[PDB]
Amino acid sequence: PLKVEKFATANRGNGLRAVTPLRPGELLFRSDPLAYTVCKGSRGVVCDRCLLGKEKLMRCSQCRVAKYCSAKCQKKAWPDHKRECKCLKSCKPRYPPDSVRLLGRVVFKLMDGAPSESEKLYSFYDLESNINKLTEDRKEGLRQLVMTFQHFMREEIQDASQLPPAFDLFEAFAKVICNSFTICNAEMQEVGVGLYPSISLLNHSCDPNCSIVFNGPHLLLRAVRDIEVGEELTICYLDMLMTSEERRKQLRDQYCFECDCFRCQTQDKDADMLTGDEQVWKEVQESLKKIEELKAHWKWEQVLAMCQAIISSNSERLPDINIYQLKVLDCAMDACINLGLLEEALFYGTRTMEPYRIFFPGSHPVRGVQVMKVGKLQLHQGMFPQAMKNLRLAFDIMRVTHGREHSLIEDLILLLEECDANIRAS
Ligand SMILES: O=C(Nc1ccccc1)OC[C@H](CN1CCCCC1)OC(=O)Nc1ccccc1
Ligand SMILES: C[S@@+](CC[C@H](N)C(=O)[O-])C[C@H]1O[C@@H](n2cnc3c(N)ncnc32)[C@H](O)[C@@H]1O
Ligand SMILES: [Zn+2]
Ligand SMILES: [Zn+2]
Ligand SMILES: [Zn+2]
Repeated sequence: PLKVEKFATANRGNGLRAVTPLRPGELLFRSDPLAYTVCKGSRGVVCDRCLLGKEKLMRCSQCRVAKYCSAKCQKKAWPDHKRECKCLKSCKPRYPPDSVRLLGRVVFKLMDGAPSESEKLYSFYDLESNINKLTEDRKEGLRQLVMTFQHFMREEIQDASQLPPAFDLFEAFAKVICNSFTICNAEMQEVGVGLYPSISLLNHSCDPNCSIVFNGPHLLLRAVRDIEVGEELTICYLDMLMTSEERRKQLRDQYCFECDCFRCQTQDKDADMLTGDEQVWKEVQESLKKIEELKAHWKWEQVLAMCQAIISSNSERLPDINIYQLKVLDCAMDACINLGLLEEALFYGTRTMEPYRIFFPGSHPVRGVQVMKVGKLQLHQGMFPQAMKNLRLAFDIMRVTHGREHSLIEDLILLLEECDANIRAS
């Protein structure tokens, strides 16, 4: 018996609503992807199957593009990699955009695979394409993706008989644009992209009542507020550290809608997000383009050097609640963690704590993980009472956002048991 059901909304297409009253932390749906792939920057850094980094990955001998953490993942990935391997090999120096590799896997799954549990509530066939709202600029880009797909896939797909019935590649890429999910690892680093068609029933809110979290490629959907029978379920499609004008642009460009929520009507939090000298934060926003590019490719030493030049600039500095300053602090913390610079990581991480409390209200998995990183940093440096407070705070958030079905709770319970034994050892 499901706790959620598809319905037709008044003005935003299909959606999902509660069948029964829901409480914070309640598991609503869980799903493997219909199709997924590793992202550009993480290719060769994380396992194509389980999306975990190992220090040394094994490559597929035939294409030498797919890489794996273990014989177990390489062998289990083979049915879903079989046909793309052909194409990646044939096009050896060329690597396709992520969306093209993704759609390749969609087609092979729908052609060769049994009906997917991911499509239980709503199928790839059903997905919104927004084709009557696409701008001419967007259509041109989709036509290029179609031609890229035809080129990449030519070893395996030559005619329409190798696509699902009446499959239209232009429409399929239109669906991919507004229905792709960014898969994050346990540390909330972007590592993959996937389609989860039942989860695509959820409409957007800038102040949502549900949240998704990833455990490898597996997706958990949880309530993060009380929800009444019949109430629409929403998730936030967007990074929380964005102004209403930034959200407007992305929701128009990627999802073809105008957001009517209270936060957009009132520019909620915009003023605080943009405090400090605007010439300084325009420069930092510009620099973040390279910093985030370096981060997506796991280039931690280069990330840290660019962030230090901002955080400890000789020139004017920004308040930590400024969102571009805050993003730099977060990138610097993660770089220090992965570089083993744990004292410097704690300094940057502690500074993000109050801004994260403000900008991630209620129960948000990004804040839960950030607090857990800070508590873990405090535990490794012997600050047991403060670590214990932050690890317990992380648990209060992540019991709602992650839940017992997510492996990171088990890891957090271990830090709580450990840190607690130390306080009681006095
Ligand atoms: O601890 C976690 N994850 C994790 C941690 C917190 C929240 C959410 C997730 O996994 C192990 C992974 C191993 N990592 C070591 C660096 C090189 C790459 C592999 O990173 C870490 O030790 N982190 C870490 C260490 C100290 C303080 C805070 C975080
Ligand atoms: C992931 S799908 C959500 C389900 C979609 N309504 C459907 O019928 O399949 C994303 C699309 O839903 C619509 N949508 C999502 N949130 C919306 C919102 N808050 N207001 C208006 N339309 C929204 C837009 O068409 C968007 O491109
Ligand atoms: Zn693996
Ligand atoms: Zn291969
Ligand atoms: Zn909004």
